[PDB]
Amino acid sequence: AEYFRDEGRDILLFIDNIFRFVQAGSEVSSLLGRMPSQVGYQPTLGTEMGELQERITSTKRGSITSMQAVYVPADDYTDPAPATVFSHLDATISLERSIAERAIFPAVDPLASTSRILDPNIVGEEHYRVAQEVKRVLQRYKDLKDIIAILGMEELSDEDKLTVQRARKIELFFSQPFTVAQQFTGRPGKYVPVKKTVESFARLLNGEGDHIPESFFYMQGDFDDVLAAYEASQ
Amino acid sequence: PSSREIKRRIRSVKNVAQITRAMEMVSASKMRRAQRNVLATRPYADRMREVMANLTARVVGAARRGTLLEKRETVKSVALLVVTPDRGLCGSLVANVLRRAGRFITEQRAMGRTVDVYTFGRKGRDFFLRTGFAPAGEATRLGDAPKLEAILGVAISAINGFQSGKYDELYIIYSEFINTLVQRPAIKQLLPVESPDISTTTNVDYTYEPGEEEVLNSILPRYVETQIYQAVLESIASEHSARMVAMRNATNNAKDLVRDLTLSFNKARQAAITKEVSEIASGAA
Repeated sequence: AEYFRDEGRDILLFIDNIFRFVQAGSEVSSLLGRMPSQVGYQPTLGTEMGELQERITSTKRGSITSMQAVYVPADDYTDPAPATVFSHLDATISLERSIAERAIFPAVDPLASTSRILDPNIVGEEHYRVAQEVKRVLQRYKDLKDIIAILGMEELSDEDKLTVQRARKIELFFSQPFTVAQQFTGRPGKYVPVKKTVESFARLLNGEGDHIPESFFYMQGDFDDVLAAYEASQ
Repeated sequence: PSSREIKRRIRSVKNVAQITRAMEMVSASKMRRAQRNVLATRPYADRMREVMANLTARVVGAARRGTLLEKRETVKSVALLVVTPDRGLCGSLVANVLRRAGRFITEQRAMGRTVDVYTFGRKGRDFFLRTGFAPAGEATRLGDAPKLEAILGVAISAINGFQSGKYDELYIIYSEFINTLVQRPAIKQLLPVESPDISTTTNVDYTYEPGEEEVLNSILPRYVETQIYQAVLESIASEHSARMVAMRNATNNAKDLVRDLTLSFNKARQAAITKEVSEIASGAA
């Protein structure tokens, strides 16, 4: 890829499972006789990750719009390999097992996911406001998980009831059917533009769509599709 | 995940489960005393109902059917009686009754009729204050085993507003005690239609020494007052049953969370011991 970058070509790098690079390094290092560090990892995992990652950089001659994938062992995000991967990123996305088991298959955990360009003057003030407000309401649901589990939804305040209902509708609405997942979700793909996403979530936070039961937010594109589904169901 | 914070979480949830079991058994005791009070109060209304049946059978003249017997035409203003638990943790009972009151208000406004609501219990009062429609009359801090004098403060106000023409029809919504598992709201009227307890099965002409007008004027307020009393006492029984069920479910959920947290704590302890032993073994080598 570096040759195409040096000529100015806009390269897309799709390296898959960089954790397996780290794991192979760990195995060979164990064979090589180096003392292990932390959970049986090579002592030079930081330097190895630095050497591999720093070559993945957009240069003034040409830009590499990289996109990696990482495998956390077990589900421990504190493992050394993902831990070293985190500090080498501009847009981190974290997929949680709990969300995936609920059939919200994009499974992106909004709270743990973030990006550097989520700046009011880089991605737009409206986009920033909507994203931050979505995280806030979600964070609130995370705080109230225990109360909702034990005492139930009824006990907590009416404002908190509304925020929790909106948060559930949100995390359902993050679900989306992809073109490549047709054989699992019978619905076809949805290429929701960023503008439609911002408008849809702004409307959802505003109140537009509060009457809609949360079930209709599962596997839909922009908010117009949710409205059409609800109206079709009357 | 630290194997010590999880211990604190387990201890806290265990305390939650224990306090919730206490809530469940006390609420069961209150539910049983409330059901006993319902049974004890039952005979009075049980007798007044056929009295209403007979009186309605006798009084047929629309002109002499005054007071609460005026089926006034061109309905403008209607009053509704909502009875709610004093405190929370009742489950979905308050949600059900308040949603019923809300749809009632919307339907009455659809007919262009102004509505006024009198709230029994703090939760109804607070809900209606927050919605922005202040209740005209409220009777909070009601006892577990209230006396009819407590409900008089709202009943006499409602009937005075009825007689003066301020309100034309009177309704009551309360948490009906269908069963110890289900307590749905139920709407009832307080404008005696034909007293359908036993219809007009009994047919004995009575002498009204006070007089027909005096008899009706004295008895109809009493009948609506005992109807309100019965609804409030039924609602108290439903409240206690619903709290008992809600606490039973909460205790079960707390025990399930204790099991889940114990599993997580066990896994954390095993991982901590593995890290311990691996580090000391590596230091040995």
